[PDB]
Amino acid sequence: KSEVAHRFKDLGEENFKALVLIAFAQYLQQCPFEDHVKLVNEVTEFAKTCVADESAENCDKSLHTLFGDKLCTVGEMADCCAKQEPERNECFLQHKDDNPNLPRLVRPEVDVMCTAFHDNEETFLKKYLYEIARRHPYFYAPELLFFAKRYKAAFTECCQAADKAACLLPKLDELRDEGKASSAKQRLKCASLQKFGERAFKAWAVARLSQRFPKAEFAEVSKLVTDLTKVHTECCHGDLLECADDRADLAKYICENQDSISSKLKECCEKPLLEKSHCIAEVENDEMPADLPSLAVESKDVCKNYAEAKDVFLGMFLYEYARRHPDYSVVLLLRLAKTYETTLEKCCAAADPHECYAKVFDEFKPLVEEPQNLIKQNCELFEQLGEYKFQNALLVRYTKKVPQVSTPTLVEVSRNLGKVGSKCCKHPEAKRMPCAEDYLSVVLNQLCVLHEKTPVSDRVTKCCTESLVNRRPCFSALEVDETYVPKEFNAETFTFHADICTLSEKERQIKKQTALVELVKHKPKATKEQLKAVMDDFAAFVEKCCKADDKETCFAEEGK
Ligand SMILES: O=C1CCc2ccc(OCCCCN3CCN(c4cccc(Cl)c4Cl)CC3)cc2N1
Ligand SMILES: [K+]
Repeated sequence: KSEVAHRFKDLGEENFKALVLIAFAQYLQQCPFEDHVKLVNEVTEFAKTCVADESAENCDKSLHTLFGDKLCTVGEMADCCAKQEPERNECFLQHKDDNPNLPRLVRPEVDVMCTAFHDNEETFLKKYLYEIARRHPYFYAPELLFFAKRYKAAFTECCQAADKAACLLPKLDELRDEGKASSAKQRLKCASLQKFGERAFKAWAVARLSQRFPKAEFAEVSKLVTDLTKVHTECCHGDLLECADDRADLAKYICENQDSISSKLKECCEKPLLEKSHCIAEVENDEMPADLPSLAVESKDVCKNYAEAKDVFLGMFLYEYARRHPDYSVVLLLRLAKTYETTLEKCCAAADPHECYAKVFDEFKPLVEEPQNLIKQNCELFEQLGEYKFQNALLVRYTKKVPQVSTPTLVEVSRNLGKVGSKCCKHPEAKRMPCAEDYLSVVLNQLCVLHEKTPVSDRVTKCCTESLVNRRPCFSALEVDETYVPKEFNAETFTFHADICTLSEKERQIKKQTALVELVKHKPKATKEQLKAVMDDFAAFVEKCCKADDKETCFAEEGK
C-alpha cells in the first residue's frame, strides 16, 4: 500500500537507484552530478525504511510527492513547486528542455576513462546515466539502464585488453549512435502520446505489433497494446519506476505466452531481464499465416458492426491490414485505416452503404503508390550524390524554405534527414517503406520539438500541429520563403581559426555545413553554382593551410 516500497521490491536496489537518478537528471537538467546523487541516496535509504515497515511515516505518499519534495530543495527560476502536487509535477514535465544548451561531453582518453572506471565504478556508471538523461529528458529510462549495462561491459572487457583504444573506441561510438537513435525514437512516442493522445499511440502499437506478431490473435495484440501504452505513458510522464516495472511485467508476459505471440522470441526470452525487454522491442517480424483471407463486396453487417464497436472494428481492420503488409510503413497503414474510417462515416450515414464503399481498396492505391515512388525517386538521387553532398542539397533547400530556423536546428535536422539514404536505401524493394518513412517520422519529430522550443515559422507549426502521419508531405510543400527580407550580413561567423583542424572530419563537415546555412541566410537568392563554389572554396582554403605550417596566421584571411 506504500508505493516506493513496492517499487523497491520489484526492481531491486540496483535498478531502483539508477531509475531515480535518471528521473532527476531529466527533470533537473542543470543541477550538478553530485547534488543529484546525494538526493538519490537520501531517497534510497528512506525507501529501505518502508520496505522494513510499509506503515511507517511518509511511506503512504505518492512518488510524485516524494520526488517533487526533494527536487524542490536545490538560471533555473520558474517556481515549479506551485502549491499542490498536480501543478508541481506537470511544471517539471513542461520545462523538460529538448535542447538544454549544455556543453557537449568531451570524451577523455581511453586510459583516463579506464582509470576512472577502475577507481569508482559506481560514480563512473552514474555519470553516464546522468549526462545522457540530462541531455535526453525523454530518454527511455529502462532502455537507458540497458545501455548502461553495455556501457559497463565495454569498459569491463576493453580496459584489460592489449589495445584498449582499438577495443573501447569502436564500442563507445556504437553506443553513442544507439542511444541517440533510441532517444529520438523514444521522443516520437512521447510526442504522439502527449501532443496527439493515447488513441494515436495505440493505433501505432496495433500497426507495428501486427507486423511484428502477425500470428498473434487480435485479442492478444490488444492486450500487448494496452500494456505498452501504459508503459510509455508512465515513462513519458516521468513515472519511470512504474514504467520499468510494467516493462518487466510485460517482458515476462510476452515470454510466458510465446505460442500466442511470435516464434522469434526464443533468444529474446533467454537474455537477462534488461536485454530481454530490449530484444523484444527490437525483435524481427514473424511470418504471416499463408493463404490468409483478404477481407469479406463484403459484409452487409459492416455498418452494423462499425456501429456496435467502431474502435474494435477499425483496430481489427488495422490489425488485419498490417499483418498482411509487412512492407507498408506504419504511417501508411495509419493513412489507410484513417481513410477507411472516414469512408465508413459517410457510407453508413448515406443511403446505400454497400455500394458507397464498394471501391475503398482502389483509392488506397494512390496512397500506397506515393511512398513507393518517393523512395524510388529519392534513393536514385541519393545514390548519385552520396550522403554528404545530398545533405548539402538539403541544407540549402531547407534554409530557403524556412531561413528563420536557427542554424543548429537546420544543420542537425538536415544532417539527419540526409542519413535516410544511408540507413534504408540498402534494403530490398520490400523493406524500404517501413525503414524510410518511420525514420523520417522520428527526425521530423526532432525538428518539431526543436521548433517547439524556439518557434519562428507559422508554416512549421502548421505541419507539426497537423496530422502526425502527414508531417513529411506537409514539410515538402512549404515552398520557398520569398518574404525573407531580414537577410542580414556578417563576417565573424565566416572568420575561422586553426582550432578547426584539431577536430574530426565529421565535426569539420558540420562547421562547413553551418557556414553553408549562414551563407544562404546572407543571400537566400544565391544560385547553386555560387553556393557550391563557396562550398569548395572554404574546403580548399582550410585544406591548404593545415597541411602547411601556418597555425593561426593564414586562417586570419578573407575572400568575401
Ligand atoms: O531543419 C529544417 C527546417 C526547415 C525545413 C523545411 C522543409 C523541410 O522539408 C522536409 C521534407 C523532406 C522529405 N524528404 C523526402 C526525401 N527524403 C529522402 C532522402 C534520401 C532517401 C530517401 Cl528514400 C528519402 Cl525519402 C528525406 C525526406 C525540411 C526542413 N528542415
Ligand atoms: K551524430
